[PDB]
Amino acid sequence: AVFYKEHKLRNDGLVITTNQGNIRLQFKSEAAIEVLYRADSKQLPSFALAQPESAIKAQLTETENHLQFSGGTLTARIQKRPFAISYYRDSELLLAEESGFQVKINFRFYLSPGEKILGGGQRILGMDRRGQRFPLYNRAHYGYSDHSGQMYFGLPAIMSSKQYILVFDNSASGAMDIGKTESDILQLEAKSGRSAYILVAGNSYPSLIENFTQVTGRQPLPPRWALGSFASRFGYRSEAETRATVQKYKTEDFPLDTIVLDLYWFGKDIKGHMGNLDWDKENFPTPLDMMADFKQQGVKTVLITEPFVLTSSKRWDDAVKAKALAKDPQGQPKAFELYFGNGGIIDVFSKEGSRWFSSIYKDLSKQGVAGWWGDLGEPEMHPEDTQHAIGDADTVHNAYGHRWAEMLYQQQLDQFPELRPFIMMRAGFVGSQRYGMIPWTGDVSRTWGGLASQVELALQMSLLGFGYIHSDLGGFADGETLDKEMYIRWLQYGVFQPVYRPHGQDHIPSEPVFQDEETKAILRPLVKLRYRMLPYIYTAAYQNTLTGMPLMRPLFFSDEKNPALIDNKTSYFWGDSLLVTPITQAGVESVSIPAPKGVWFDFWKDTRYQTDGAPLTLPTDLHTIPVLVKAGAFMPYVPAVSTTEDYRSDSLEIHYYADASVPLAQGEIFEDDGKDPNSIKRNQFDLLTLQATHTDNQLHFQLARTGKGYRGMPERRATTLVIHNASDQYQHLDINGKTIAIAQADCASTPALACYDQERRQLQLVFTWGREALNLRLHK
Ligand SMILES: O=S1(=O)N[C@@H]2[C@H](O)[C@@H](O)[C@H](O)[C@@H](CO)[C@@H]2O1
Ligand SMILES: O=C([O-])C(=O)[O-]
Repeated sequence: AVFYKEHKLRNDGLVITTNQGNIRLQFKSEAAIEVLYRADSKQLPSFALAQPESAIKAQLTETENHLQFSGGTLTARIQKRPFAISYYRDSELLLAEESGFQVKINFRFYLSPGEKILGGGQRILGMDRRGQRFPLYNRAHYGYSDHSGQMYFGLPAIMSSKQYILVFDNSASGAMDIGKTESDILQLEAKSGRSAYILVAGNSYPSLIENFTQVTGRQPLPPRWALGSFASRFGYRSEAETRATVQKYKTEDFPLDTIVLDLYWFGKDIKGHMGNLDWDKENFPTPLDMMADFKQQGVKTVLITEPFVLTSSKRWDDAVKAKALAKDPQGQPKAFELYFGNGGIIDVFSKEGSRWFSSIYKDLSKQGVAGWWGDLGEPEMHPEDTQHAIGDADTVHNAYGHRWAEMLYQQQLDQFPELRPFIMMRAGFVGSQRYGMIPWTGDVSRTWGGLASQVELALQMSLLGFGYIHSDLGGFADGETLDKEMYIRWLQYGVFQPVYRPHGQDHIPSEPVFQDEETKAILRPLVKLRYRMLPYIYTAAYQNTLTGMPLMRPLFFSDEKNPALIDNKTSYFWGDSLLVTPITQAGVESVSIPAPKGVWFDFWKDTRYQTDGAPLTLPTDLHTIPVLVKAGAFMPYVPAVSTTEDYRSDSLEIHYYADASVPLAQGEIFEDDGKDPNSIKRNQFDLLTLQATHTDNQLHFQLARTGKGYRGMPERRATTLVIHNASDQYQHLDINGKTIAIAQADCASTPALACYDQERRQLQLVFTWGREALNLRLHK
């Protein structure tokens, strides 16, 4: 039984008093509101908000039974008696409190009938998590396959078919009930922590995600090398083995940007060395020479690190002396049993912990380490009586990884202000993307079910802020012999998801260079394709940094008024133009692709398909996976390089997918030096735009470049433009008003500037794209 008593306005923030206490309402933007219950009392700070202490001017109007607090898009309607807040985008009801807040911490809201609810971060439950209840407690799920209620990286957040996102801004051991217990109730619980939620509205899924990333954090553009080929396993045992792997990528002609060193870099055994955080010199005798030798070949070194310092490690005594470890209530260092041994957890919430850990990262980065892998940040084992500077284990648990990322991100920016940190981690919180967190889906089984779950996991994490969510390609856990077909399908899918990092337990090779001739002959041209496609992928990365638009988009983005599409987890968009359907079972001979209505081309074969709603049936082969290109797409390629350190766009090849059904189409290619963290803010980039205008008698391309450029930017790019499904009735090309004849023979066999291949329905234009505007006009 709860009721309104009065309200003030203080710094654009509404402070409401009920019978039970104070509620602080602050607009973080015009479409996002923070609702802090128990506002009177000392709580943990926000973790989800990029700017916790922000509140923009809202308007307040007062009636007899209700207040109205509006930002411009988002309206909080406060019913006085009984006390209940609901949320409106204009006059459309998004979300209404039931009993709202109670006591342990509890929040209760109504679900509308037919409302579909994405969220919870990593679960394998189905895209619509409505009818599910699960804990908010980051925890390992070793060897998962086709089902999980609880994994490495949960998020206390949901996305509704009503186009809101709700964040439970609380770090503690908790739970989410998505109308499981009570078919029309959503309930958020925690054992402790902050009594706060955040509602975000949008007019569309893309503007919802832009609004969400606006207030929770935009991922800084990663270094372009994060889009490259990683050599990884658990684990290279020696410097000799690591050098032999880099050498194997060279001799097998696979692209390689980065080699990842697992826990053998700091000890000879899995158990008992964790916390050493320094080279095992018996097995890595000349690590500085090793990293420098790799850097000469354009190869970066990434080292694993973990929160745990074992009592058996060389750094136990020094960590205890520095007060770097979390304490028991008696005030000693807390020691407990991990799989790896007996040890403590570095307290990243403490000054002493942060400074001690930071110092070690700084020392190893100076030796040549380019990037960082932070594993076990759930934290994997976190006994409930462990004490951090700001709270107990159960209170801070789901933010440990978040703060570890912040600490490491701030540290890397202070050491290398002109470089973009690479931080790969297993667990974080809402907003962790603002610290450049790159998550992976942990210890997936080497099974088809493990592969078949990855699109679901990726989309659930992408939708709520994590564009660079990826899997251990080929699978991680157990198996005794390679499942070749599964491995091949997994590394094909890998080309079309965020981070190309095969990784697995080393009794079976994870790296493609160690596979049989057939496997290499399939994957080598696809790993080259990934590099040739860097202008496509890096542009999707740029859009992610700008608007939070994830690199992987769900099928349901294609039709926002068809909620039945929300359940789809077998087909997704890789950037704007590619609809990818991974093969996630053995011997699949054909697939049914629920392609949105319109025109689509086979990415591999150029075949044109039209549909008015009916799915498309494509045959499958071992050498590819089904990929359709949207009519009106501009697909940009550069020549393949071994390493992004050698990346050049001196030579562009752009494939435009023409169809009269798309009278207007736009593309963009974002180019910068691939390394400057300030390139976007300081406009030190080359943004290429392409516009196609397709009428009955003409096809007109407008090309332009904006931005201030960057050092090494080519003034003039040799451009081959390949027009797919081109009309056979084009006679004449104008380039900037100068008329050129279109050749109709020997296109592949002359230095033709415009040539039509009648057999392939491809019109090839070869020209110079310099700094000035270029118009290409084809006419019948
Ligand atoms: O519990 S594990 O076996 N799984 C953890 C990570 O998830 C793996 O990626 C990594 O290779 C392992 C070795 O450092 C870690 O130990
Ligand atoms: O697309 C066209 O305009 C054609 O086919 O001639």
